[PDB]
Amino acid sequence: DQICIGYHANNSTEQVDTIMEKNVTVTHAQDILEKTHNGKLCDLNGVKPLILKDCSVAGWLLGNPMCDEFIRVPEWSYIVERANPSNDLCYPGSLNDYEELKHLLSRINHFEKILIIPKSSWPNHETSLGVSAACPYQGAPSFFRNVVWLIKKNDAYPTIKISYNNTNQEDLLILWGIHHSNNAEEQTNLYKNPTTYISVGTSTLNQRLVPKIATRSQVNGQRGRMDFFWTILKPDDAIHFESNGNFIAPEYAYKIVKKGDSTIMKSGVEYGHCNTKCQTPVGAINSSMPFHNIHPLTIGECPKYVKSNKLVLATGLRNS
Amino acid sequence: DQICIGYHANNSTEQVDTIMEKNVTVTHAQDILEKTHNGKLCDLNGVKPLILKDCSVAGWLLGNPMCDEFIRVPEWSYIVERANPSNDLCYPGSLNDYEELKHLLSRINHFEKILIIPKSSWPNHETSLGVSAACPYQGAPSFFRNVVWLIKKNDAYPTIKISYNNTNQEDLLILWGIHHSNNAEEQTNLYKNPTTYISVGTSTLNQRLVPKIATRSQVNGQRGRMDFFWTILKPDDAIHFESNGNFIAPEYAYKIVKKGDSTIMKSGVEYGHCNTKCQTPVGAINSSMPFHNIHPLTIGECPKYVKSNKLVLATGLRNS
Amino acid sequence: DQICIGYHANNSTEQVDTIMEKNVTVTHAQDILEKTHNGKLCDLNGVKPLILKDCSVAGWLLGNPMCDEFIRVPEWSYIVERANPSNDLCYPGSLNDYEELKHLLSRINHFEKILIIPKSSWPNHETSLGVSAACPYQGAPSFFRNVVWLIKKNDAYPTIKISYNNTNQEDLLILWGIHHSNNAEEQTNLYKNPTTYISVGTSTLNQRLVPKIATRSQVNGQRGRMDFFWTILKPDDAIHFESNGNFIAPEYAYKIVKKGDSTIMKSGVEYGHCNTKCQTPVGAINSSMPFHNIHPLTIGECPKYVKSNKLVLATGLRNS
Amino acid sequence: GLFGAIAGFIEGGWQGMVDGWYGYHHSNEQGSGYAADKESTQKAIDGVTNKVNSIIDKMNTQFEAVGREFNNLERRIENLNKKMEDGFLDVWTYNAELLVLMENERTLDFHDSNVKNLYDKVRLQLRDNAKELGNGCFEFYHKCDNECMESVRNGTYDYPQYSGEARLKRE
Amino acid sequence: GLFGAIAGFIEGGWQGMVDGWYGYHHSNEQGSGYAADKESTQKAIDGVTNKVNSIIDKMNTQFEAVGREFNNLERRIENLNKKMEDGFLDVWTYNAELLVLMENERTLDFHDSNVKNLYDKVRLQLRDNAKELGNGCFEFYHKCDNECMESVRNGTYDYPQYSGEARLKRE
Amino acid sequence: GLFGAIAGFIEGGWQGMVDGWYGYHHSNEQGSGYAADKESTQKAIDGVTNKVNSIIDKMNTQFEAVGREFNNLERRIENLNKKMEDGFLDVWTYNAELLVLMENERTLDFHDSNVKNLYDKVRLQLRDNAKELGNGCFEFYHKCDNECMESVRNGTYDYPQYSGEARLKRE
Ligand SMILES: *[C@@H]1O[C@H](CO)[C@@H](O[C@@H]2O[C@H](CO)[C@@H](O[C@@H]3O[C@H](CO)[C@@H](O)[C@H](O[C@H]4O[C@H](CO)[C@@H](O)[C@H](O)[C@@H]4O[C@@H]4O[C@H](CO)[C@@H](O[C@@H]5O[C@H](CO)[C@H](O)[C@H](O[C@]6(C(=O)O)C[C@H](O)[C@@H](NC(C)=O)[C@H]([C@H](O)[C@H](O)CO)O6)[C@H]5O)[C@H](O)[C@H]4NC(C)=O)[C@@H]3O)[C@H](O)[C@H]2NC(C)=O)[C@H](O)[C@H]1NC(C)=O
Ligand SMILES: *[C@@H]1O[C@H](CO)[C@@H](O[C@@H]2O[C@H](CO)[C@@H](O[C@@H]3O[C@H](CO)[C@@H](O)[C@H](O[C@H]4O[C@H](CO)[C@@H](O)[C@H](O)[C@@H]4O[C@@H]4O[C@H](CO)[C@@H](O[C@@H]5O[C@H](CO)[C@H](O)[C@H](O[C@]6(C(=O)O)C[C@H](O)[C@@H](NC(C)=O)[C@H]([C@H](O)[C@H](O)CO)O6)[C@H]5O)[C@H](O)[C@H]4NC(C)=O)[C@@H]3O)[C@H](O)[C@H]2NC(C)=O)[C@H](O)[C@H]1NC(C)=O
Ligand SMILES: *[C@@H]1O[C@H](CO)[C@@H](O[C@@H]2O[C@H](CO)[C@@H](O[C@@H]3O[C@H](CO)[C@@H](O)[C@H](O[C@H]4O[C@H](CO)[C@@H](O)[C@H](O)[C@@H]4O[C@@H]4O[C@H](CO)[C@@H](O[C@@H]5O[C@H](CO)[C@H](O)[C@H](O[C@]6(C(=O)O)C[C@H](O)[C@@H](NC(C)=O)[C@H]([C@H](O)[C@H](O)CO)O6)[C@H]5O)[C@H](O)[C@H]4NC(C)=O)[C@@H]3O)[C@H](O)[C@H]2NC(C)=O)[C@H](O)[C@H]1NC(C)=O
Ligand SMILES: *[C@@H]1O[C@H](CO)[C@@H](O)[C@H](O)[C@H]1NC(C)=O
Ligand SMILES: *[C@@H]1O[C@H](CO)[C@@H](O)[C@H](O)[C@H]1NC(C)=O
Ligand SMILES: *[C@@H]1O[C@H](CO)[C@@H](O)[C@H](O)[C@H]1NC(C)=O
Ligand SMILES: *[C@@H]1O[C@H](CO)[C@@H](O)[C@H](O)[C@H]1NC(C)=O
Ligand SMILES: *[C@@H]1O[C@H](CO)[C@@H](O)[C@H](O)[C@H]1NC(C)=O
Ligand SMILES: *[C@@H]1O[C@H](CO)[C@@H](O)[C@H](O)[C@H]1NC(C)=O
Ligand SMILES: *[C@@H]1O[C@H](CO)[C@@H](O)[C@H](O)[C@H]1NC(C)=O
Ligand SMILES: *[C@@H]1O[C@H](CO)[C@@H](O)[C@H](O)[C@H]1NC(C)=O
Ligand SMILES: *[C@@H]1O[C@H](CO)[C@@H](O)[C@H](O)[C@H]1NC(C)=O
Ligand SMILES: *[C@@H]1O[C@H](CO)[C@@H](O)[C@H](O)[C@H]1NC(C)=O
Ligand SMILES: *[C@@H]1O[C@H](CO)[C@@H](O)[C@H](O)[C@H]1NC(C)=O
Ligand SMILES: *[C@@H]1O[C@H](CO)[C@@H](O)[C@H](O)[C@H]1NC(C)=O
Repeated sequence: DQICIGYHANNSTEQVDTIMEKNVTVTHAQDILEKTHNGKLCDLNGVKPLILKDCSVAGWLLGNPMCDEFIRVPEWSYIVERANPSNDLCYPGSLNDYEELKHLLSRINHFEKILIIPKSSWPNHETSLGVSAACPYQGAPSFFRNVVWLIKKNDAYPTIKISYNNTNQEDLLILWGIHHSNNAEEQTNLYKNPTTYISVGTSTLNQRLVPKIATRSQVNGQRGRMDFFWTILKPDDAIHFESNGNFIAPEYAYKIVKKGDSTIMKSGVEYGHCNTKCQTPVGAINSSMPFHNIHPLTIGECPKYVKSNKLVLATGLRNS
Repeated sequence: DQICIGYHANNSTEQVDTIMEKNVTVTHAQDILEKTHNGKLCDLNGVKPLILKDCSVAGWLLGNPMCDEFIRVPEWSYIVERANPSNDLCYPGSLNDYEELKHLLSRINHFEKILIIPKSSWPNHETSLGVSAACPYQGAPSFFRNVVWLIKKNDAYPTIKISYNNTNQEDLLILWGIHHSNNAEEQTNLYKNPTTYISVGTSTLNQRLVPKIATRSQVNGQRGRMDFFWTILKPDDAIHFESNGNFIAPEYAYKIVKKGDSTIMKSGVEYGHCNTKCQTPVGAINSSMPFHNIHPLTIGECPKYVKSNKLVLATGLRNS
Repeated sequence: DQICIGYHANNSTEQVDTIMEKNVTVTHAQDILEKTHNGKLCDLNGVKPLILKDCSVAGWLLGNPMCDEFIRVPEWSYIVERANPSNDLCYPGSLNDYEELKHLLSRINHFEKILIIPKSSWPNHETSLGVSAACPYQGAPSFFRNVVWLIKKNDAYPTIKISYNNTNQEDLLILWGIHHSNNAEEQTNLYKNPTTYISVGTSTLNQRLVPKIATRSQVNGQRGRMDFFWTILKPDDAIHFESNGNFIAPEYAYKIVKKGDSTIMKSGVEYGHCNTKCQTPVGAINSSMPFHNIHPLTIGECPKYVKSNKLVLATGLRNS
Repeated sequence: GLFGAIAGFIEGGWQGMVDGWYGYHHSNEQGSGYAADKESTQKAIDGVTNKVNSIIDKMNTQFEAVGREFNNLERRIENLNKKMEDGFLDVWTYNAELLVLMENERTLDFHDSNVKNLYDKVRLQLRDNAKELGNGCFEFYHKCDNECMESVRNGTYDYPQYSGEARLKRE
Repeated sequence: GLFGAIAGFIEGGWQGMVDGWYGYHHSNEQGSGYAADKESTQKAIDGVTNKVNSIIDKMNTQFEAVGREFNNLERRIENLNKKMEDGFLDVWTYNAELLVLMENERTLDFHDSNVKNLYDKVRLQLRDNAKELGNGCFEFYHKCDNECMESVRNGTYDYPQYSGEARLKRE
Repeated sequence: GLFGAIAGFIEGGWQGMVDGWYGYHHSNEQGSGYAADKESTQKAIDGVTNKVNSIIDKMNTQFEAVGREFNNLERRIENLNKKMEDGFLDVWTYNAELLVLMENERTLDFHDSNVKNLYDKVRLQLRDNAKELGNGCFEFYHKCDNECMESVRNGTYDYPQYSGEARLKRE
């Protein structure tokens, strides 16, 4: 004939962290940290990502002969590439504002490649001979697909007067470049003009380029360099090209038809024919936990990243 | 014949937030968040702000013909301008280090405009004809007031040998520029020199400029461009100008007489003939609250900004 | 015949801070803030620091004639120099990417200076006459030790064809520069070439330089300028120099033999023949406290910096 | 609610008590009026005022949100600046919101503990001479004048004098 | 452990009580079975669920850790970006870890205070009619049916009826 | 002050008690000397040491304050770096100062709750055999040797043996 008071006790071994007492056993606890992932590249909201098979962003945009599976790409949710892609600027050189271009490409989900300047628009230059062995195809000298290396034709190189309306309703990404020779004889043997220039003029861009004919060291077997440049042409805006030589004329531009959100992700994981809301270079979080500790860089619906190995919130009473 | 214990209870409906119980009624509470403002531009410590009536910082400094109400300005507490000022570089072009100049101007409260180079110092050039329709005044060709567009006189353009002591005790802001032509005939028809240069030399500045004669697209009806440059001349330091053509010679400099703290604020609010300690692009905080949620950018004596819609600190007991 | 309960009480005057009650006396308290330092420069883990006696980083690397005690330096733990070193670029000019170079030097603990280009490799130029009074030694015209100012010899200046293998297993820091003349006569009187150039070519570097012959103001008695450039040559990588004039040819390079962690510290404190785990521009923390408030910039095993004048954690009960 | 006095133990606060925060419903044959404990309320007001003032004092030093201008080719640096701006505002908003939430517990617990403290203070002085009830009210075994009411308030209750009266009354 | 009920006062929880969190080991001649307080447990569950939900709600806005690319000549800016990345992750990790630590005290204190609260609630209703023991159990002076067990649970204990029985039994 | 034992309930600590933190002023015909509770003090010392060690452990990862150099034309980036430097130092200073303030309450509350806990532990064992007073001291109804003093300390008080003695003495 007596009443009594106590609390619920179970046989679980859940443990929580308290600043004054470690390793406290509780009856019920809620885990708020996610430490598991599928381990494979997985689709983002049902959209297949752009997976560069050992290829770089610049190589894909410039039309690397090896990276020819990206000639026509569908809409993508994010761009994923290896940390050190082997196929990247097969011809030695650099891409100006390459990091800025990658930042700009981080918010583009689709490109519609168009032939702004056809190969028939150069009747007085040579489109056929611009082939290198630093850019080989099926073991034959070849060169980047999306730009044209113009060579002197019939021992002449007339000045280029090329203009192009942006009659489209979307921004156009135009890629051109300049070739730096090695010596004076190479310059006259391939361009016929000792002193050349490249002037590009838009509403906001006023650029003039002069090749640097110097002596450098062999990169990919070539002591020559090619510096590439890019611009974003606004609708109803014209772009003008005037060149005396050393011109890598653009051939294909890119329409920015869809402009959402994305990331450029560095991971060597393989595709898994999957479907996830949040992606990770390590894997994919298939959970709705408050926190996770897989990787700081995460795209999609992603839980918060913390550097803690465990995070358990006590819910029940002490288990004793 | 009995004592009893209770607490104070009132009829108020003040509500506070507790992490384990929302919407808790308390007898007395203190609001620590400010959510109100006057909604008008208001003076900072009794100093009238510099309000640019649809004008930009660069247009004001270069002497935009339309922005002629800022020819002589008094001391200001901060600079306020519209997000997209229509009057900004009436002639197409750019101002080099424009963002850096705005950062430098954020800590200047007064300028004393002086005639460093009078119009009578060019007896062999043409100050009268440098007028454009991209910079019109009362519907007549005109040009920026603070700089001089020098044109060839008597079919000649002698080399400019101009030097200037900074005999003043304050730093001098000097604005000059270079004009980029369209074609070779325009260059010889207006400057008489095909190959021109602009060399500026100070204690810390060694600059050489060459115009880019290319083909661009019409901006404000002009396919030509003008790139402007600025420098801060230290006391007892001389500045030298050597130019063969395409020179937008400085005419008026700016003395940095008062150098305190200020901001460049983007707001379309109108002046209100007011007096406030802290300013906001949205309004002015007339309170001494611990926190506010009007706008992150705030000048003067300003409370802390938080992104919370409410912040109430419980003071009294629970109201029940 | 009665039991009773109380707590420990002592006679100490330790005081702690509570958000609802300041200045609370407690029986026992633990101080977690360090406010003391030795006040002298002190060795880091038994390694003597690199102390620049009123000399700059650029002056030390370029071989300032005054800063000749750093001709051969041992391994150092960190670099310490005055806030405004008097010996810094004795000849007026600038060092390109000087801030970037200092960041790179922040992770280098030892250099092995080597004679990459001996003075006997210039039989057709003049190594002897490149002496200035802006760089005096024992009151005699002199110039930077680690680079060579090349002057025309026998009224001639043949083009320089210099290449150098990096046969070593460590990165090589190469310092070169370009001299900007004052007028055309000075250029022909000292270099014999009116139009000169400097082209430097490596695997990753393609640079061309043209002197700016303008009129500037006297700095250290000289209206001429010298702009210096640096590069990091990778192992098995060659560097090429082609110059027609105005060339400050490199003479001594620097081997990056040890590459750890360090800082560049600005302090005017003197050496103390000491030994500390963590260093500070103000002094050295000889304690293992959780926190300190000496200086935010700290090298070695350093406690956390906070801007609080006191930090005491209560351990015992209230002293009353 | 941790100390369980203001919320659940006593049903509710007194609406007619307008002075101070903690009071005594002294009921006597002379008169049934309210009262207030100046000493307990003042230290409660002092603690609350110290808490809010110290909260403001430690919050005067936060990020100033300085605006900067970047051109079209500095989008990486602009995004670098933009994220810091938002990141510092996010943590400070989290700090301000969480501090209010936690201090709201402490303030209510402080108020909850105080009424429990004044509950215990009267009980420990009165001991067996008063019959403790389910509410915060104490039914005295012995009738006493307003002198005993203020003696309880002053903390100088005379126990031995009234101890005999309660013992004689109790059977 | 602050309120000293769950940890030290009562030796341990009941293993056979699977409903709710706080219960009553009602021992009677009719039967010695367990029970649970629905009202006390529900508000305890509501408070815990509100705490974790509000913790998640205030943690949805943190730093996104956006990656950026820098070239070889922008190491200062890259290190400038890298330290912000780590600095924001460090404070958010500190905020998340510390919040769990502090809320773990509050949750255990809330559970500790609740059992103390249910301890006091039964004691204040029962008063002298029940003999209080060293454990959380109350030994009734008067025997009563399961009606009194549920009356204590419901909070509507009839004191005057059983007060006379306890007084007569006590000597 | 939340639990109201160390500050207001008992007037002050004992100056002559130098061993441990919590003790017993055992007064007896054999001798009136001090004492200390090893078990209660050790867990109090263990908790305090765990608190400070864990505070240091979670504070080893903060911002390093790396210095960088910027030229005259990079004032925007320099100010961008300068504000992050100050912003991270401000939040970490706020985190360190606030953590000390909050943990100072918990440490004092932990000490306040412990004396209240040892207050209740002795009271629940002694029950009616001891007369509870306004201070923390318990006046025993029955005289007992130092065996009873240490029995209370050990937590193994023999109630039934001394229950009859107290009942006979009480009238
Ligand atoms: C510092 O350290 C380095 C090592 O790290 C040392 O380097 C060493 O230097 C010595 C010097 O003697 C070498 O010795 C060698 O010994 C071996 C064995 O006997 C020889 O095989 C070596 O032969 C090389 O030099 C010989 C000198 O007599 C030459 O006779 C020989 O020909 C060879 O030089 C190279 O020859 C090949 C032949 O195919 C050339 O290939 C073609 O040349 C063209 C003109 O330059 C083009 O470059 C062409 O490329 C194409 C392309 O891209 O595909 C063709 C295409 O049609 C073009 N496209 C268009 C549109 O026109 C493009 C286009 O022109 C360009 O892209 C424009 O930019 O070009 C190319 O296939 C090579 O070019 C030519 N060499 C060059 C680059 O000029 C040699 O006798 C050591 O072996 C060597 N060790 C190394 C390198 O590891 C230094 O010595 C060290 N310094 C010191 C001081 O010791
Ligand atoms: C791509 O897309 C675009 C559209 O987005 C298309 O553009 C289209 O191009 C076609 C081409 O035929 C146009 O067709 C037109 O049809 C209409 C209707 O018939 C005509 O009106 C058009 O006339 C234009 O071209 C005619 C060709 O025959 C010309 O005869 C005609 O004159 C006109 O050209 C312009 O003429 C005006 C006359 O006033 C010129 O004004 C003056 O010229 C001066 C020399 O250039 C100066 O520029 C002067 O400016 C001043 C100043 O600033 O005020 C004067 C001042 O005194 C000077 N200051 C000093 C100190 O000396 C300054 C100074 O010199 C400069 O500042 C230095 O920099 O200058 C100026 O007032 C114009 O200049 C001249 N045009 C230019 C810029 O050269 C034409 O027949 C379509 O209408 C057109 N559609 C558009 C534009 O939307 C492209 O075709 C598309 N591409 C393709 C492949 O399809
Ligand atoms: C604005 O404000 C400023 C003040 O802030 C004013 O400046 C003032 O200008 C007036 C103009 O009249 C000055 O008046 C002076 O009055 C006093 C008293 O009478 C005179 O002493 C002054 O004499 C100067 O000008 C005279 C004009 O007649 C000259 O006759 C006189 O010679 C002197 O000019 C200077 O002369 C010295 C003599 O030693 C020159 O020294 C040598 O010159 C060489 C060629 O330029 C080299 O520069 C050489 O340097 C070396 C080196 O570095 O050591 C030598 C070395 O061998 C070389 N190395 C190699 C490898 O070859 C290097 C190398 O060539 C270089 O490094 C390459 O870059 O060079 C050097 O020792 C001086 O050069 C020469 N002056 C120069 C720089 O050209 C004068 O009559 C006021 O005194 C003056 N006030 C001041 C300055 O505070 C302006 O007037 C104001 N503006 C206005 C409008 O008012
Ligand atoms: C699980 O709990 C039951 C009581 O509910 C207990 O008898 C059993 O031993 C527990 N299991 C383990 C493995 O301890
Ligand atoms: C808690 O348990 C884990 C694993 O069971 C162990 O690694 C850790 O050291 C324990 N913490 C203590 C004993 O403080
Ligand atoms: C995981 O993915 C599946 C389908 O891909 C989805 O139904 C589920 O909600 C996701 N989350 C968990 C925790 O399973
Ligand atoms: C205001 O408080 C009084 C008691 O002080 C109460 O009678 C009245 O109803 C309250 N007012 C309202 C609107 O509830
Ligand atoms: C608190 O009240 C506000 C407005 O009265 C309401 O919007 C909100 O949903 C309430 N919070 C609850 C019910 O948790
Ligand atoms: C508002 O401004 C007035 C005068 O402009 C000043 O007296 C007052 O203190 C300010 N603050 C408030 C809260 O009224
Ligand atoms: C130190 O403590 C003793 C008691 O332990 C006390 O008598 C003495 O007065 C104290 N010293 C001071 C300076 O108060
Ligand atoms: C605490 O004491 C210090 C020095 O003893 C004094 O400066 C400060 O004002 C005091 N704090 C108060 C009285 O709140
Ligand atoms: C200070 O330095 C000495 C030797 O340099 C070392 O033994 C000691 O541990 C250091 N720390 C303290 C607190 O003395
Ligand atoms: C007792 O209480 C009365 C309040 O009526 C006050 O005036 C008086 O000072 C108090 N006396 C003491 C000794 O506290
Ligand atoms: C009393 O408790 C019983 C539980 O058996 C419940 O069904 C009933 O509704 C309660 N009555 C009241 C008035 O709370
Ligand atoms: C009782 O207390 C004494 C202290 O004098 C101790 O030595 C002994 O071990 C304790 N016994 C038990 C059973 O705790």
